[PDB]
Amino acid sequence: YVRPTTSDGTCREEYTINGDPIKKVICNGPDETIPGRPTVPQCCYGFCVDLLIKLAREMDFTYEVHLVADGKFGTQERVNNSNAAAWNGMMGELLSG
Amino acid sequence: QADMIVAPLTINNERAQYIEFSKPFKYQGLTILVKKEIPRSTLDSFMQ
Amino acid sequence: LLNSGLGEGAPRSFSARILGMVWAGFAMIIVASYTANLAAFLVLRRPEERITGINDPRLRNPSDKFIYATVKQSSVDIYFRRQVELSTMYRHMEKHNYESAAEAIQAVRDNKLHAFIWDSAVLEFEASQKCDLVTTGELFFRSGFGIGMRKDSPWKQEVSLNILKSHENGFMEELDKTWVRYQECDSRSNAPATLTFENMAGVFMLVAGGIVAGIFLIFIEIA
Amino acid sequence: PFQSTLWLLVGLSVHVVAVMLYLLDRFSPFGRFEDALTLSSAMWFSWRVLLNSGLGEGAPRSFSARILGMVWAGFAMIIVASYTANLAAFLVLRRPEERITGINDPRLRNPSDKFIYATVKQSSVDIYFRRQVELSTMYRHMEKH
Amino acid sequence: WNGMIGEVVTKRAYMAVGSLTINEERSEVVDFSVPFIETGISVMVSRSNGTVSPSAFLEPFSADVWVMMFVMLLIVSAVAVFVFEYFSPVGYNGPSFTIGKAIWLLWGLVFNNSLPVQNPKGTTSKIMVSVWAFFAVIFLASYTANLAAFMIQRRYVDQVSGLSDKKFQRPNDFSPAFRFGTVPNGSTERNIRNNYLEMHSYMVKFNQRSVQDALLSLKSGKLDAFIYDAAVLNYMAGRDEGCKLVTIGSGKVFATTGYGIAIQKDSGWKRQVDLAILQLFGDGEMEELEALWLTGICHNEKNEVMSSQLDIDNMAGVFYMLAAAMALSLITFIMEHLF
Amino acid sequence: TIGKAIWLLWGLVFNNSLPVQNPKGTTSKIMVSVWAFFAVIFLASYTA
Ligand SMILES: N[C@@H](CCC(=O)O)C(=O)O
Repeated sequence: YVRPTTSDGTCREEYTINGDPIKKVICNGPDETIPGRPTVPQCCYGFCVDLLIKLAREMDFTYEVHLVADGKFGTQERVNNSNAAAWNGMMGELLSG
Repeated sequence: QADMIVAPLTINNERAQYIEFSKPFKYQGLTILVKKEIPRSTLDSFMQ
Repeated sequence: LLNSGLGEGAPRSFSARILGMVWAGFAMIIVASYTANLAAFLVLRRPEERITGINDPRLRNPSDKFIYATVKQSSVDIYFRRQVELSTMYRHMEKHNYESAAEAIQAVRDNKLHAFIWDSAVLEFEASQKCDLVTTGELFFRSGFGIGMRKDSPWKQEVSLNILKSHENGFMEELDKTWVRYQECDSRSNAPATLTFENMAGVFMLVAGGIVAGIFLIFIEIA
Repeated sequence: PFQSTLWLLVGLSVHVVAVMLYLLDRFSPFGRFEDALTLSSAMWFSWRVLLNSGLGEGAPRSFSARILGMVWAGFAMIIVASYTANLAAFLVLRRPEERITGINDPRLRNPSDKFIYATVKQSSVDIYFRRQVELSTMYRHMEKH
Repeated sequence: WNGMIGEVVTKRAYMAVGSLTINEERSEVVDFSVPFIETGISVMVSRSNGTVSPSAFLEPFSADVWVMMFVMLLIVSAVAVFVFEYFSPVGYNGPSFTIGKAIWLLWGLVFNNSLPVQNPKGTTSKIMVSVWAFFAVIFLASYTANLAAFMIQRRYVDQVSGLSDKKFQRPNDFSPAFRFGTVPNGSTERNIRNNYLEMHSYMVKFNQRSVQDALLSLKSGKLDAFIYDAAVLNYMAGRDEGCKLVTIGSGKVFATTGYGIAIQKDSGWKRQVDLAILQLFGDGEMEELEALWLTGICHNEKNEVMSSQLDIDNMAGVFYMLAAAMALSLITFIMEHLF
Repeated sequence: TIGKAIWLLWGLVFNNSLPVQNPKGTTSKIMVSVWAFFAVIFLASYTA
């Protein structure tokens, strides 16, 4: 769950409906309203976020979460290119450096 | 002593590979249903 | 409670008024719940212990307490021989089978065998004649019954034309019309009101018991 | 479920019984005042046996009104029991139609231009529909739009 | 002869497939072989001939509840009147006054006692009234539950045991209009034409063109009956959008045939080709192709039909019984006036 | 008239039960008939 940062500070602090504090992390993501893709600092929270926090506290390491834009089809070069060779695009979808 | 059979026999390649057969007159399949039993009471004095 | 009366008065106090209101409400609750349980008892289609359709899962599962016997030495053995799909069950169903048709049809109805594997040709006739069995709707593994003659017999074309003309005029409709009798019982829950008089008699005997009990009551009254 | 002509026939039977109770016993031709006596009483008897009312003052002495009241009460039980049966049949509708199949729907294998089965374009569903070989005749139809 | 079969005569088609039912014409102008699928002539609508559903009110009685109710009224009235109602030696008109009021009291208790009438004095009579009221509410609960449970069951238009009915001979039999026809230039036109001259002469005025036009005619209300091939009716009725109309019965059609092939001169494989068909049943391809191509949409054990209420009859029949009891009360009134 | 009216209506709702008595006005009898119609309709909808 991606939620924009309120005002000009950090995330919005709240609770759940059963009596448990919810944790939010910092995540930079674009915006779908503006035609461009600016770096919009927002706050992410959800199941995968809590799992990443659990794995982050069960193992001594530092991480940095980032939002991925489009391109979720393994790069299927089906367009008639101007006589050129292709290579592994998205695919396994890991090493975007 | 046999010339033509009037019994509704099946048609397969093992049987028709050595003899000529004609078109069937009734196409029916196989079933596995036996019978059905409906549980009920004849006297029925309720309070059951 | 039993909803009767006579017509002579009415409870003037409010205690018997509220008690009579909640008591009549309790009577409506018990009679509406009894009627609801009666309708729930008549709506019990038993939608259980039914079949599957074109292929039953129990046919592929080998079992020793529910043997699926069939007619030994017949066309079903050739059909189970020329196939390749259900080949793991031919060894189990190959043993313990009857080589007679009357023994199998009599065995499945005289409490002997569990089930039988046979086409609906004889099943619809014995079911429509003995009024003891019932056929299903779907007809899986369709087959045709034809007539085979010798290759050097030129009469097969003439007999074939007699069959075609026999199916074009309407003689087959007369044979099937005069040899297929539509008897009843189309489903396991189609006419629930086929008895009634026995269900009402089972209470009528208790009504007569209440009449004799009333004779005992008036015997106490005259004493 | 039933047209108003059925209730109009039910009321017509109420008029037939109402005029029948006046045709049986001998009275006198009215048409002079506004409210009658045997007509209003016969109407109160028809609404008393039909709608199941309750008000004690006597009982029909004639056997004609006795049999007519018996068959009329039976007709009332028939229409109220049949109406209750139609109510239970209306509540037992359960709507056992427009349902699904199970592990595979037959409409997914047959092409249909009026009921397009769209999906998420450029995702894992395209890879699943690409690596398969069974349902390959539908990838061309579901690939577009 | 002309058409596609002429391609076999002109030596331009060694083999052809399609909707070719085996008969005498195809087996007369050219050769034939064994069909792979069966079909026949069938009607699109169900076999009902436009009949009204019977009454469902007098069905649970079956001339048993009224008779047993009369016998129980006689024994309950007699045994109930010869215990406490006859206490002093009186004449014949004595117990009759208690019988006439007793039968009306019991009738009042059975029908929810629409009239309280009065009440006696003996406590045993009150207990018997309580028991009779218990049998009245039990009989009422079993009557409403049995009538409702019988109403939930199948009470739609049932099939009849008559294929060739009045519509296959005289056209002036049903006063409302009933249009029926088929597609001209086919095997059904020659078969019905050679079997029913009246149905053909009355059928040429109602001709179709395609299948979508027939579906639009049956959906709107222009066409009533539609007689065509069994396979086209299974695919057409199977691929329905609302699953309203259904074929005759569930698969029982007349004139069994099938779609086969036609060859020019028997000199090639021929017989082995038939064995190829015999190979299909040896591989189970008929089930996969049947459930893949021959399947429909409205395939869900079509055996029960339920909707709203049509009785624009049953209560009319009960009203007819009320008219019979009215005439009986009139004749009884004449017998009372004669004395 | 209220104490007897509520008991009369309660008697009409739960299927007669007790006829108690009856007034004299014809419009009151019509209202008793309508209340009995709502009573048998509510009873049919309650059992169904
Ligand atoms: N097979 C037929 C059409 C289908 C039907 O018999 O209605 C023909 O070729 O004329």
